[PDB]
Parts: sequence; C-alpha cells; structure tokens
Amino acid sequence: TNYSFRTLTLSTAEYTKVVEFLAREAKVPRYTWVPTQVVSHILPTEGLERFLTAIKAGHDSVLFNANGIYTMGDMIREFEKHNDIFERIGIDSSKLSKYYEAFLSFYRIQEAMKLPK
Amino acid sequence: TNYSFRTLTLSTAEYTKVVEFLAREAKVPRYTWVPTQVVSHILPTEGLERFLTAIKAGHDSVLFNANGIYTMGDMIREFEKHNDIFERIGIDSSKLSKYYEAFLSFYRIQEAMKLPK
Repeated sequence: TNYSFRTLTLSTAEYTKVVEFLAREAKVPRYTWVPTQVVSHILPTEGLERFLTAIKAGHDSVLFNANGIYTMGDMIREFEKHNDIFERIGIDSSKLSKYYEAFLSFYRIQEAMKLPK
Repeated sequence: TNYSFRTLTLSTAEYTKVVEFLAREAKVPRYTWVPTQVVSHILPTEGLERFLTAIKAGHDSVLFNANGIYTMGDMIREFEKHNDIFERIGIDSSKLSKYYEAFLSFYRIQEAMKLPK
C-alpha cells in the first residue's frame, strides 16, 4: 500500500526488551534518515508541535489539530487505539513513512520511561 | 502478569528491525535465565522435543503430547492461533515464563530466517 503496520504479540518480558531497545536507538542519535535526536529531546508534555517541527511538518500538524490532537497522551492514545492516526487525520502519504518512523520511536521512549524492566 | 502478552504495533521498517533484533539476542548466548543459545540451534523441524530438552522440560513435554503437539510447525502455528498453548495444555506455571521466553525468542528467530530487512 505504502507503509503497512503489523500488530506483533509482545509478551511482558520480550515487550520490555524491545521497548527499551528502540528507546535507546531513539534517545541516542543513530538515524540520519530521520532526526530522532531532536525527537527524543521533545517533552511529550508540550504536545506534538515540536515533533512535527522535527520532521518539518508545519502543514501536516493541521491534520492533528483537526482531529483534536494537540496534547500529551492523546497522540499515544490514538496510536494505541488506531495507530493509523496519521493516515486517518489526512497526513501526506509522500512523507507518511518518515512520520510513522519518528512516531514509533517516540512511543517506545515514552513507554520505556514507564518500563519497570 | 508473569508472561502475559501485549499487542505492539510494528511499522514495516521497525518490524524487521525488531524481529531480527530479538533473533540476534536469542542466537548468540546472552541469557542465563533461558537457554536460548541452544534453542536457536534447534531445528523446529524435529518438533518441540529438542526445545523442551533445552530447558530440561522432560516432564512438561507430556502436556504437549496430551494436546497432540509433537510435530514441527504445530507448536508455532498453535502459538499463532492460540498463544496460550502452554497455559492450556497444562505447563507448570513456575517455569511457564521461561518456557514462553524461549518459545517467543524461537519464533522471532524462525521468522527472521525468512525476514529480509
């Protein structure tokens, strides 16, 4: 289609292993394709404005505003409830991949902070 | 929870990265809790006996036989269809976590075999 998502089954032990693994990848810059270093620098408490800015999504952010996504937890919640939030709100498909890539790393970091290990 | 399953959403690119990541961990010995190092050496074509032997599950294997699970692919396929296979057959809960840990890591390796990047 473009960028399909697959729901994998993650057991409690493997779950924390994967979540923390990707969190480290997102925390410490290791991606040149997508600036994750700035993404992990963003506090999810501000919203998603900085997240969009990180990928230069100054116009795509409007889609979030339309859906009521401009707060903390909402973006993650929408991801857990749907995951295809960006596709649903009307995000540009030409950059859909880049958006979803950064979004995934963000979720991992967020969960890793709550991860008991 | 012990070894409960949580649905995680994996992006196409992240999916292969995660699948291969766990396969690497389960391949090269890095755990003392679960003998995954020998598990990655096990041919899932012999059945599940070798897998049970790895963790010294010479008694729990009976539960599999009871359910009719003693063939190749059957255990993994049953995991896909049920996921609570070991729980259903009557695996000992005191070792249930370890069984599932090796089980999950094994599936990751198996899938990684067909996994490109």
